Amino acid sequence: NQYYGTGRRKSSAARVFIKPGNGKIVINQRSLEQYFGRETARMVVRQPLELVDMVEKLDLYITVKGGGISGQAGAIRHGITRALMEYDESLRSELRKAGFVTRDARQVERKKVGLRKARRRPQFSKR
Amino acid sequence: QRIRIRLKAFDHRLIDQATAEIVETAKRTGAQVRGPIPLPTRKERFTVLISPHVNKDARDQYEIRTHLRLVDIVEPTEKTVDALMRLDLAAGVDVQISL
Amino acid sequence: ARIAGINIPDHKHAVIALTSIYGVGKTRSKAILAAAGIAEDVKISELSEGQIDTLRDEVAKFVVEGDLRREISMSIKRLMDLGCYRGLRHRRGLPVRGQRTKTNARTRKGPRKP
Amino acid sequence: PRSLKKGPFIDLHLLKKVEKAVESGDKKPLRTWSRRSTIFPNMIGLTIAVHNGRQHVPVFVTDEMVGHKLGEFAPTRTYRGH
Amino acid sequence: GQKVHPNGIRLGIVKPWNSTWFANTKEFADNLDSDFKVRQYLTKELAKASVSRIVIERPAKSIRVTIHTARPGIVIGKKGEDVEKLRKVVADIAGVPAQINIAEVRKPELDAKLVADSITSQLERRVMFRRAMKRAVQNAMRLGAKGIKVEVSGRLGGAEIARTEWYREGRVPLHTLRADIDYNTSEAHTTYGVIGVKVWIFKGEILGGMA
Amino acid sequence: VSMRDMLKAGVHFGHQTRYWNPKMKPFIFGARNKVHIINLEKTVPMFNEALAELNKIASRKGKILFVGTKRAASEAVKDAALSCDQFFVNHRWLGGMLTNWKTVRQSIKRLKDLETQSQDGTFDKLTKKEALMRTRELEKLENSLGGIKDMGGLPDALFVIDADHEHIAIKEANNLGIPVFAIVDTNSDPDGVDFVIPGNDDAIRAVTLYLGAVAATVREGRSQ
Amino acid sequence: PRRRVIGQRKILPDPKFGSELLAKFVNILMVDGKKSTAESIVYSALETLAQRSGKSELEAFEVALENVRPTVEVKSRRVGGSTYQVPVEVRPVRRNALAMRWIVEAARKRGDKSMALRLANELSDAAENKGTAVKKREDVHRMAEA
Amino acid sequence: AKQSMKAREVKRVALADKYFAKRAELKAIISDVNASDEDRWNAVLKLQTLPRDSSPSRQRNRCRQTGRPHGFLRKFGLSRIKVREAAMRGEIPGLKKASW
RNA sequence: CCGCACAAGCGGUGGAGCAUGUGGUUUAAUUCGAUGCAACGCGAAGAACCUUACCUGGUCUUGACAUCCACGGAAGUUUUCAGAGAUGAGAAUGUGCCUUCGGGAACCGUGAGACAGGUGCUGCAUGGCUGUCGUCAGCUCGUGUUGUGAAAUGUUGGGUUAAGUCCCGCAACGAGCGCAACCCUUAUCCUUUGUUGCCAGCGGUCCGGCCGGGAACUCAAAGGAGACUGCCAGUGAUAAACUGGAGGAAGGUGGGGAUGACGUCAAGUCAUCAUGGCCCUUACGACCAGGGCUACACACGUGCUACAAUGGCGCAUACAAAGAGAAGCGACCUCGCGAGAGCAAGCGGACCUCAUAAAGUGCGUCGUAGUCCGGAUUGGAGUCUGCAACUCGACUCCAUGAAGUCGGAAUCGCUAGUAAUCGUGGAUCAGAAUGCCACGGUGAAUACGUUCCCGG
Ligand SMILES: [Mg+2]
Ligand SMILES: [Mg+2]
Ligand SMILES: [Mg+2]
Ligand SMILES: [Mg+2]
Ligand SMILES: [Mg+2]
Ligand SMILES: [Mg+2]
Ligand SMILES: [Mg+2]
Ligand SMILES: [Mg+2]
Ligand SMILES: [Mg+2]
Ligand SMILES: [Mg+2]
Ligand SMILES: [Mg+2]
Ligand SMILES: [Zn+2]
Repeated sequence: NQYYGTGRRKSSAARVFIKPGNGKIVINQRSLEQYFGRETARMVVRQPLELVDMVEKLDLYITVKGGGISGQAGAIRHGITRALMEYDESLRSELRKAGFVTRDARQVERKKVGLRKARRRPQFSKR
Repeated sequence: QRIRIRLKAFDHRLIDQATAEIVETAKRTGAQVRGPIPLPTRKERFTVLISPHVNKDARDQYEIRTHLRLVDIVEPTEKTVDALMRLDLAAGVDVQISL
Repeated sequence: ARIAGINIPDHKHAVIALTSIYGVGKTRSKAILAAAGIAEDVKISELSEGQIDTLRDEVAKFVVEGDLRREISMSIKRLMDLGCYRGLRHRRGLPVRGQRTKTNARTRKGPRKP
Repeated sequence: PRSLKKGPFIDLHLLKKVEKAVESGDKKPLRTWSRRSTIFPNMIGLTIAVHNGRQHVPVFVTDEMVGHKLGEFAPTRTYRGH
Repeated sequence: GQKVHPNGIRLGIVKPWNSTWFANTKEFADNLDSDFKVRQYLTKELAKASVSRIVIERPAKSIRVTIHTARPGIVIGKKGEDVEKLRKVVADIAGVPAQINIAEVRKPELDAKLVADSITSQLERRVMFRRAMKRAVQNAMRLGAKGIKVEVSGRLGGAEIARTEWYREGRVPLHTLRADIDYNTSEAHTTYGVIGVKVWIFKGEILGGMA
Repeated sequence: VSMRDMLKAGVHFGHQTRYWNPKMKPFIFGARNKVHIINLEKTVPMFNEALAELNKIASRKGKILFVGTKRAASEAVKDAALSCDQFFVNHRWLGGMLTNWKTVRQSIKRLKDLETQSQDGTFDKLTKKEALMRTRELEKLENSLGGIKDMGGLPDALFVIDADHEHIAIKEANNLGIPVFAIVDTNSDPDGVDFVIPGNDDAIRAVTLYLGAVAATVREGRSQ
Repeated sequence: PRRRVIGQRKILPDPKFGSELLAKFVNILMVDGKKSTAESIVYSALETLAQRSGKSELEAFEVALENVRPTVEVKSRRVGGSTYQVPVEVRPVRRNALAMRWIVEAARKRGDKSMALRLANELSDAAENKGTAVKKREDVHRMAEA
Repeated sequence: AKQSMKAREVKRVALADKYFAKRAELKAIISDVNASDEDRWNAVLKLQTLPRDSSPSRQRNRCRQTGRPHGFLRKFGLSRIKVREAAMRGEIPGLKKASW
């Protein structure tokens, strides 16, 4: 029936709703392959299903907000995995050891004062 | 027909006693409350040169966070409007009633 | 072929070739081509007189090469001769639009000295 | 350049003195502090002193000077090299 | 090195503000300006009434101030007369209906304002700063503090050098955000000049948030 | 305790003839297999006369401190103290445990404060990691002062096992005038023990004999 | 790493052809976090390798890399009194990395109107074990044993 | 700074206030397209007759406590210092150290 | 023994052009301070006038600002003349309010001196504030013990930790300041409430979340819950701890903040302020105009943009966060090449607006050149702010197209969401960002290690 998983990435958030029956995938009412102008994104979004291999068995209506393309893809993969799990929970072990139930938290660091960036230092002339 | 109530304060605790009082008053008159609804609080940063005169290396950062709640009643009665106008709050808070 | 100007354009795209002529920049070059209704990547070659004539015409509508150089030199000259402030500066070969003579004005000042 | 919708700019007392000189025939090089005024065509073939910041220098106005401001002809700095 | 101002850091944590009025960017600056001025004036007035705190909360149609002091009757005179003239002068320095309130303190030795100003005064008697602050900390601790620390600075004893010093006792955790440290600063105007005094009183840690 | 009662437990056993102290010559029966043999003919009456004094002290409401830091015999000495409602030190004798009494009282107060605080509450107010750390601090204060939390003041009598190992304790006691009752092996210096029991101090069986006999006589002195 | 040795974070393999050594190579060629425009050129070079140098471009990579990946290294240090150009060995990952560096820079050495051409033809020459990357491997082995 | 400067700014404010409407309508007429461009001319002339203090550009924000133009905070109207004072003591309501 | 200390890494600086500071030089004046680390996009979060303290001149002397005294006028409003304005000189109108009528209040004008006034000097007279060592791991105390005592112990030994972190040893024991933790924020979940937010399933829909409707979710923000070496194994005194494993959104102080012990440096600041003392007072005080603070033989730091085909250019097209906004943001529409203009909705704002992110991607294009590179410089012409853009604003348009083809010695920065790149916003602010403080997009490489460098 309707299985939902929530994926978050550096800045993007995903809403993944799966229904058992196909492998078609739609994002914001667009189609993936055309939705993403880079193949690596298509890869990294297929990763979970490409791994559990039940690809053309249940189709996907995913939603995404914020962040750039990589953030989208990360949130997508995460959501997908968290939906697969809530849908079978036999693949829990699988996806975890695959490195998918991580919930990556690497986010950008705030710019700190006295620094040209978050961690970069001004080119001080020691001499 | 909506009686909308925006509350703006500086600490969430006070704004929350405010919302609680509001809704319990609404239930005195049994008005149709939508609850306290938390709205995005607003953040004010200020970086300032704490070091006096030439020193610029020292810097500080302060913030003002305006907490903001929204309540509404779709069904105003008299016992709504009067009592809600008989309502006192701590000076820390701010009310905006729209009809 | 000849554009009625001292310089000779190169066998590159017409807008670039027109830009080579003094007094004709990208805007004016494409605008002359638009008036002639000529395509873009055509170069100076592969284009008959039937177009070169038109081009020499539509550019003769403008002032290019030496005549423009005389006009700019006189505007700078008289401006010097007015004894105006910027006239002074142009007489001294220094920046005339308010830049640091304390430092890094070499583009106008030239090389460096002790 | 300021604009054109507002036209040029010049102090009124400049207009006063300049038209007085005009109607009155030639006068002395008249003293002025406002470098920021604009040179007008009527004011030609005459001269005028303008305070460069420490004194008012003389300048003999002519037509082509019109449009420029009075200040350009009073270099407020002194320099002859290092 | 330079510490951080201990009061400011615990604001909201365990330290309530000294001014509770809310406002908007429109009427903000002038509002706090009025508050500053009335603070200043009231300090001037009660300069002998041992005011420890003056908190100002501004309702939309009124202004309300509360004084933490220890000399209430001093401020009251007979039937809140001087109090009422104060109400007048503050209502008009605020241009808004006033409401004077006074919440005296019970352990004057157990604030940071009163003790510091007492120290300054005795310094103006040219009392031995040493024994003065000694008395101070003895009284505070004997009264029930968990720790006290005083510090005085600048041309001590009329000296021609600014040999500053500090004295400590008890326990004063100046990194534990759980702890109340009543910290107040004051000054004293010697003929020889100005000498600064800072006072911390640690009165145990607060458990349970701002409540 | 009868000479036969001691001998079966092995009270006569001692350290090597290589390792003995000069003042112990009167108490030494002789040597066998390069081993010092303690004389029970002296051991039994001295232990009995010490039991008399211990009974007297406990029969005038005396507080008794059993002292031994051997890793083998720590629990034996602790249980020995518990069997007679007394106080003990079964881990490392801290220097100035008796002479620096004021500091120990402050440490006792912290032990009591932590256990009382956990019962009262506010552990929930503390972070769970902090609450676990507070429990660890309470456990540390228990492993340090489990025996003397309820001693209240300086003890009235000391019982020491292997007086040479615990020499700081006896030096403190003598500095305070608190009497020392100690099992003294041949390698120990007997000057610090006012009622000296020369006997083995390592063997679990003889140590338990000493402790059980002392505790029986202490309960007897308490009963009246 | 004065207290503890840490290295580069473990990477994930390029999904385009399953190889992480591909992923590492592109992260070596990746300029300013511009993955796309980088991996484009590596894919463009490997595809044309896969034809002009026999199939299995994923294997053309190593038939060049083995030709470049040095064996001896020079790690100068004053454990003997001063700077000492001592020849030592490194684990396979280090020589792999040095090979990838040496080819990616050798690529930057040529231009030829496009980066695809540079990288492709130079990886071909390295597969041939002739050129500059392989040659600067020969030279580093030369100076070392000298 | 000098009380002269504080009073100077104060007077500048009080002045430029009273001529608000006049400056307003005058600039209106001037900017106004379709004006006679004579009426615009003498209009700008009349404009400049007003005191130079009338311009808002002359007004420079100053600390209301220490008369300091630099480091001004439009939100509080203080210098970049006295703000810290009334902050660490807790007079600026709801203000506190920011560490996000 | 530590440390981006080096090594190993990447990317720079030093070369060019420009921005910006500083020094020198010049000036009538280029106001003042800041001076190795730890001054030199520093005070200043924003010098056209203003600001501004500098110069030139024009001026005033109880005075621009304050109290007190008189004495006279309501207060004001309106306007003219002279001046560059300060200013004078006027000319009109108003002449108002409490008063128990005597006055007051209210302001303003003249005098009266008390006096006000000083960005005048002394940070070696000070306060306050701040930097610096250094978030360095220390600092010491009670008590005890040893010694006649000056003292010492603790605090040392073995370990171990980011750590005086912790165990063990240990005549010490304990504490307290530190460290840690309590705080902020970020990573999971749950609970609560769901409009302006949201749309899984819902009927209509113009097909736009749009809308009757849904409250699930995404969010929003309050509460909670979670990670502890808790578990397993292996190490090590078995101890501390350590290595690995599990589980887990998270694992070994999760990430980042805030937080700065003593004390050092007569560090810095008397031009924020406060203040000792001194020094000026018809002037070192006060006012206005213009000028200067922007000067150029120079030298030095800091930065920006570049030298190109991972590129430039045309076309097309996707994804952000964080903000701010009412003498404000300003849409829409129309005009204008554009900067903009007109018109004028909307919004004190999950609503309205600023505002469509850029790199990306797709296609074409350019062929290695001083180029379709680079854009300084100069011309021309406009715009907008503002009294006013000459000195000395920003910007648009046209034209012009320098030097530069990766930069010696030397030197700098960083261990990951970092570096490096790409844009967005804010402060200050009429206007004026390559500076500053923020936010995101994309997103690396290296670490054998401690020999050396440097500091501890
Ligand atoms: Mg301004
Ligand atoms: Mg100085
Ligand atoms: Mg000075
Ligand atoms: Mg000094
Ligand atoms: Mg001037
Ligand atoms: Mg300057
Ligand atoms: Mg620089
Ligand atoms: Mg281009
Ligand atoms: Mg090139
Ligand atoms: Mg900067
Ligand atoms: Mg970023
Ligand atoms: Zn023994």
